[PDB]
Amino acid sequence: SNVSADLIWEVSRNYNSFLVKQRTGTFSRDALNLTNQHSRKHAGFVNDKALGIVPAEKGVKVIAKKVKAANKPASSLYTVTYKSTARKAYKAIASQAAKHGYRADLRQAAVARASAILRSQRPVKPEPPKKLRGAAARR
Amino acid sequence: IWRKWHVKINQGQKRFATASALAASAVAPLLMARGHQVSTVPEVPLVVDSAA
Amino acid sequence: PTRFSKTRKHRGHVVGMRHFHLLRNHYWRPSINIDKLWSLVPSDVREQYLSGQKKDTAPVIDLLSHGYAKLLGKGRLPEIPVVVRARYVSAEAERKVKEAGGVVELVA
Amino acid sequence: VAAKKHVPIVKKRTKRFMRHQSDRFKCLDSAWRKPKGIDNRVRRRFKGNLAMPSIGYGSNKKTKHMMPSGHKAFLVHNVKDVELLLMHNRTYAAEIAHNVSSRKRIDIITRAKQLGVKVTNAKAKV
Amino acid sequence: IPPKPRKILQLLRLRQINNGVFVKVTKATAEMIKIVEPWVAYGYPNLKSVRELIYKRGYGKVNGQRIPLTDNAIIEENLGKYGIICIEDLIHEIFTVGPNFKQAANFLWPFKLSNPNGGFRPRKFKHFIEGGDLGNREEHINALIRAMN
Amino acid sequence: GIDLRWKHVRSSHRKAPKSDNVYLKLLVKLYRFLARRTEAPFNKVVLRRLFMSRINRPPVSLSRIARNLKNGNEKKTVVVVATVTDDNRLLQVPKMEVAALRFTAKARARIEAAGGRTLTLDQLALEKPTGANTLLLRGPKNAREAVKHF
RNA sequence: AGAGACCGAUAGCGCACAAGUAGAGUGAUCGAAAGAUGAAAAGCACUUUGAAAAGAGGGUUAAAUAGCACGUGAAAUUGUUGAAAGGGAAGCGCUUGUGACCAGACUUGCGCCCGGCGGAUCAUCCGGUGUUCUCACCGGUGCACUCCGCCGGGCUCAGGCCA
RNA sequence: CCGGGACCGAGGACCGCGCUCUGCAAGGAUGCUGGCGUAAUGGUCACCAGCGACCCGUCUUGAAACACGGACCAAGGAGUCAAGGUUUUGCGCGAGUGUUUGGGUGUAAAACCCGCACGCGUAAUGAAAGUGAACGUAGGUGAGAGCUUCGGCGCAUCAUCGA
RNA sequence: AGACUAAUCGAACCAUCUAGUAGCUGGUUACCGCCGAAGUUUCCCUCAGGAUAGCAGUGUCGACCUUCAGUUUUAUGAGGU
RNA sequence: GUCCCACCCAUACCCCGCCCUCAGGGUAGAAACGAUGCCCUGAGGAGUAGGCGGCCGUGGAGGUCAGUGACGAAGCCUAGGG
Repeated sequence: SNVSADLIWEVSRNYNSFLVKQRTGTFSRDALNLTNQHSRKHAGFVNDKALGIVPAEKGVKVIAKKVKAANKPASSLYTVTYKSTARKAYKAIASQAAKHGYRADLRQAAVARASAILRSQRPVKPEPPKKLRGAAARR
Repeated sequence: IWRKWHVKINQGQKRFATASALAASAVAPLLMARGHQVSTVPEVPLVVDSAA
Repeated sequence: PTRFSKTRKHRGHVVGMRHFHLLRNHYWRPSINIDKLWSLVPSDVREQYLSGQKKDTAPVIDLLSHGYAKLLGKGRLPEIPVVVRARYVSAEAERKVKEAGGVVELVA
Repeated sequence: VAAKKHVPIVKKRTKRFMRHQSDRFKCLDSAWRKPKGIDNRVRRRFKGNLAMPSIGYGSNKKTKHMMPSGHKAFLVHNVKDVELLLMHNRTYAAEIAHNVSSRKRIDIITRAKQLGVKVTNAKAKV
Repeated sequence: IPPKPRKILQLLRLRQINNGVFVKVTKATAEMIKIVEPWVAYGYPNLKSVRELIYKRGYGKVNGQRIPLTDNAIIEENLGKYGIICIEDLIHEIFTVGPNFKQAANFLWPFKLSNPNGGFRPRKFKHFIEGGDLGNREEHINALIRAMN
Repeated sequence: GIDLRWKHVRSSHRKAPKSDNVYLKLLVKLYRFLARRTEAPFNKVVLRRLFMSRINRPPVSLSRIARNLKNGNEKKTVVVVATVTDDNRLLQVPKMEVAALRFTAKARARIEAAGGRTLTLDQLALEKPTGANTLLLRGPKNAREAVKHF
């Protein structure tokens, strides 16, 4: 046909609404973007098969593109909530990222993103108090 | 005031651009890439009954 | 646009006779060669004639209706009889039409 | 957290390139301007004069735009911006924009402490 | 430098100061070296001079690139059709001036030597016979090659 | 300092198209892959001609294609990295198989009516990835008003 | 009468103001400068020192760090206070030193072996649902040598600056 | 062959060349140890010290010198617009191409639609009257990328002889 | 006396044409990167003269195919000195 | 005056690091990439007139960031820092 993921990448490689460009790097706000980097590898909204992970109240929520529902945005996302042990979450995410050939190149990124979200959901450790240094600050 | 304010465009190129924009309007990823909130839209292109 | 100009980069570094009352409508006579003569026939009928589905008819082409006054003789014609009505004709064009089996009719 | 392991940061030059005669005229800013006079001693590079910037001073590609801790500054305006650094807490540090109010700053600092993202100006508006 | 000595140095591939090349002695090359005597010092190198030159500062011209001669595979790939498959073959060809001396010497990149340890003579830009450093010094080139290599 | 009487020369040919056509970019990527992973010189020539500008890619007409189809070339696939135009002086179009960047509407209609086939360059890459049994054609480069007034 | 990819008080008409005014020229003519307290004058009662202007208290205000010199309040230039230098110029570049003042970094993390707690989103099987059609989620089952957090130790590893 | 000293440690799973082959000094630094864990290292500012260092712009000629401008600060301040060519780049259509003088229509200076004429191009040459482009697979010869059934066919283009 | 005609006279003052013209004088506004110059060569009537060769930068394109070269050697000239 | 020995230091020469430019390579039955990217190897670096490329900045317009803001926007000062 006239439309492909390669076409969409050439159309939106230089500008899209998800693009966040700064001096130290280019980031993306796309929900189907693992690692939030602007590239063809991680452009989930561009690629036909794509994975995204968002936090839940406890655990992660993983969405994957359905290839047979590309023109139906209400039913284009296959959504699973993992609220269980981190190891089972990693196993299931790696299985749906690698076992059936559905973006096996995104496997490490997906597992790492799930690990980062589960790490952030832990309670934080209170910081040591700041030490006053020198003469004008100390006195 | 006699600066050249208006631009003459070929009608064929105007129609070509309109066709390309209509074709891009049926591509659901480009709708999201242009900032539109279409996650709850049942189908693209969205066709509603003329009786409504 | 001003932003693309080189000035923005350079910011900081600076016979014969005379014809009185000529009327071109006198000398209006556009010419067409014979290799474009079949293009004046409508496309479907031209395809029928060139394939050979019309062996008992001949096309009559009025050049003045298409805007041409002289039939010139560049190219070659297929062996199909064509009646051509023109104000002017060259000798080679008339000869090639006669070899193709048609006639050149003179009109005003 | 601690930044990713990197090669030692080398600054080839720490002093700034002061504009010629800006120390003597107050209408001249110290921002660098290339002297274009044909008899100019700085432009002709006589010794004992001010240096001129060139690409030979350029920094290592591995450590360019790195703050001394080893992070790269990323400007953030709100919590949805600081959540963009979820996967980059060892390479990018958040820097809150100057026009963000104190309540939103507290929200950003809380979210970044959850995410393990270093904030360069976390003591602001306290 | 006048255009004729400049052209001769360009053809001898002596484009920078302290560049050295190996030259096979014919009349056709001897006259060129005689012309560029105001800029060069030359002589007759021995086996020692050849072997530390090739071992320490040996670079080959491999597809127009200056590659250090650190493995015999490079020598075999670039000079194996002439029977030179090793660095000792290259040393032998250069020292004995074999039938493929042109190929071996041109494969060798021009040697980029350092300044001599101990310096030159006090008046450097005179002929060797007058107490200077220029011209033919014959077997005395070896001490200069030791100092500059 | 080193005496370099000669000077190293930067390349004087295009390495990429100036065009912003995304489909042309896709063709450029495909033929970069083909010219890198195959030994056929045809793919390199096609990639070079894809880089070119419009005055370097003059149109090729059906009469020119019909002329070059003679003398044992009737079964070869015609390849033109340019626009293929119609010639109404050519009354009988022979059966042919042409791959081109684009066709005019009359040229495509006349080829299909004569019974041949029209391909794009990506279809050409699919069917003949090494350019076998192909006739590569160019249009008249010097047939231009600027070249006449040079 | 409606508009602008126009200008924003040294701009835009000369004129955003008692502007073709004030002023100049015998005259014909020439022809400016000049907007902004505050939401609201609430534009400072009263006491005290001064001949007064004003000052000081004390008040109004959200603010007088807005006092009819009035929004913000830059530079040149000036005063006071603090530091320093100076035997017929200073200023500048490279590199130390002294004094003064500062940005980071660090504060511990991960993984094992034990002990004590608190829970059963342990494995398998069954049914439903979705999917990438073999992978998951949900409800039952687990009965604590299985999983998940916490708390004490012990051990290994990695950890900042100068040597 | 054996000492003594200085400066440097780029790369980051394995792959290779090798050797003295349980391994290695063989395609780039590791191991051990101590003090400190902060203004100690480091940085900025002021000043002293050693060394270095003419006042910028302009003009002139070959060059200097002469000459000219510069008390200081803020704001303003100089290759622009239109028409017409020409070369190059991108784009649409292509022997055609150009809707926008005009008409239709409109959510009304927008957008959309329409077509007769006309412009340029499709034929040149001559002062003009006028005449007007195939002997041949649109020719022969030498090159020529590419393709080939490996005999050849031969794009663009160039040179040459013909029509 | 070229004197005076409102401090204005070898041609008053005022407004306009008018932003008159200058080849002459002055000035002409961020940074980094890649290249990078030149002075009778040849012709024209000169100074109050012109073109022009040569030297450069960006694009391209062609098989970037042929190879060429401010050099030596060989043969042979000039210089037999 | 000649001869001899050692020594001093240029942005010159040698070795190493880094920056940029240029050149030559590798990279899809994609576990796949700001391919306008990344990896490997080599050489080079003065510059007036002049030519070209890339970036920074200012006033305004369309789109976008469900952008910042009286819990303080723009502006201004700053021997305070990146």
